[PDB]
Amino acid sequence: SMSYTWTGALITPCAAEESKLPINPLSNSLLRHHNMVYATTSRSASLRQKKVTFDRLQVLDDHYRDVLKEMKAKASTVKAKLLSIEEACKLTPPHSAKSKFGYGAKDVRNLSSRAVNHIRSVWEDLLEDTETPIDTTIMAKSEVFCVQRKPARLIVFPDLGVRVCEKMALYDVVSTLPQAVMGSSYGFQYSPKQRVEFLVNTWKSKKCPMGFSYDTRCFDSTVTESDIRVEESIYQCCDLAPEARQAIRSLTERLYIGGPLTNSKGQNCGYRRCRASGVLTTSCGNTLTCYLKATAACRAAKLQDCTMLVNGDDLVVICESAGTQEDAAALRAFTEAMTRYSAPPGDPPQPEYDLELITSCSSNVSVAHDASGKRVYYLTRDPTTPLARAAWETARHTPINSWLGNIIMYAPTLWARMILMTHFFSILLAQEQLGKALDCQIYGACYSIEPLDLPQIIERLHGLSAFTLHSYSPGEINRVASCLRKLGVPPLRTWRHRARSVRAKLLSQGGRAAICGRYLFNWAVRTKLKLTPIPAASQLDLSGWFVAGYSGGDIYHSLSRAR
Repeated sequence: SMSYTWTGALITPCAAEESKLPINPLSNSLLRHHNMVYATTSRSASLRQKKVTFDRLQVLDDHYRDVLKEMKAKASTVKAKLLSIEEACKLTPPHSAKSKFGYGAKDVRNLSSRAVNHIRSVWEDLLEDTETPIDTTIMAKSEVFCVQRKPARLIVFPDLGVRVCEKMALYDVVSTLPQAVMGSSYGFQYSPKQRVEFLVNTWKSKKCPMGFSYDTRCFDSTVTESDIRVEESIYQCCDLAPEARQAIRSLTERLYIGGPLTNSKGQNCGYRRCRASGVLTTSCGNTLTCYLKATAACRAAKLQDCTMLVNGDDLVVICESAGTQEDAAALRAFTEAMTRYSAPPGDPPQPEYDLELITSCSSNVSVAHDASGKRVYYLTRDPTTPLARAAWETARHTPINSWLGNIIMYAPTLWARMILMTHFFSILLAQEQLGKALDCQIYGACYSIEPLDLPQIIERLHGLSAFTLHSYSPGEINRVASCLRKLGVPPLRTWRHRARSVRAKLLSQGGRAAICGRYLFNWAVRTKLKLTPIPAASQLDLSGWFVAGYSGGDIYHSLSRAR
């Protein structure tokens, strides 16, 4: 069936859309080539629509059925809880899209009578009606990139009341089931230092390793109605409350497998028969689907001793080499199997024999040295998109601060330390906002984080070595320096000067600012301050941070205030 059908009504914006980086002194201090930075808008939606619309022709085989049964046997160990309306309301981000039924996210969080009554009505309707398709809105996503243009991605999501119901039925399932089923291959269970450790140990565990990333083209569009029912069959192996079982059954047929698309103006836009990006099961469902197809495809291809790492549609496989020619042929066979399963490739995969040459979640393992000169592995990435987005976030207030998520996840990197920490600490210190909580996203869930708490967060996620790395690889330094020239970002020497300046000011303030000056900017001086474990680090409650993925799932993981 066709992934989408369209009526001809346009994908419309709900307000004016900005596509150009503003010319602003603060952003210009970071990046001078403002014309290279753009944001996608609804104006390119038609180009995306063409790319994502195609027929799927899936063929399943014994390897696929075998792997599915293995996955279901592990899912059969799970007991999932139904969340109460209160619990589910507390997981709603404060800025989540309002309902068309007369209330918004703040009303949901406050347990307002109108919100709760409506949510209860939507729940009862899921229990009673197993068929009526649930409406969804389709919008063009606004994302920032550097030129060399990408057309906007399309997001599809149901009303706020439905989203709260999805949490009640499935939040515990999508939080617990993926690890139970996929074990160590489930990527979202790892903090950054744990992900590096898994990749390095997996690589070194092979006698003669070979690895590869597999890029599926337009993954969400490749997901079939069969795939979404197979995913449901895995969820149904959990012990579930009867109302949760019915809600899952109803949501599967009424929302997850497909449904009508309405634009921002209320016009009937088309019909979807593939994965919606903006529902609670997207991350878990995609991960399970990718894992199932790939695990089966590895068997078809006769790849030996595979170990996969999967996060949504992002897949990396590390196996035992059978020799160069044998590996090349096996990878072609793997791709052929994936294609039969409706997961055709974007870039054809290539075998790699160096761990550093593999890219997963757009990141690669690199090496630096700590204060003692000992090797430390850490994950880095090309900093182009992070810097372009940081520039946009400097000129405009945005709902998610990618820069803060990037400092958290990429803290050990040369570019996050020299450029992102320096730039934002400088501006926030001047504005007396070092302690103002900002929203950021980690594995798709939203968190409200005060930049002054960064040192202890970094220590937990990466280790104290994140504050001492030096002697970065020549390859990594070259990629950063090349990026800076391309984007017109000032050279590293300028960043060192700015860092010494903000470091002095932070130290002068005492308190949490001084801990930031000491730990975050020790790299900027020769006269190192002593770094010890931060007392606050051991008390940090990071429960919930690296448990599961929730991208598109409308999840907020910070604490709800008492009423």
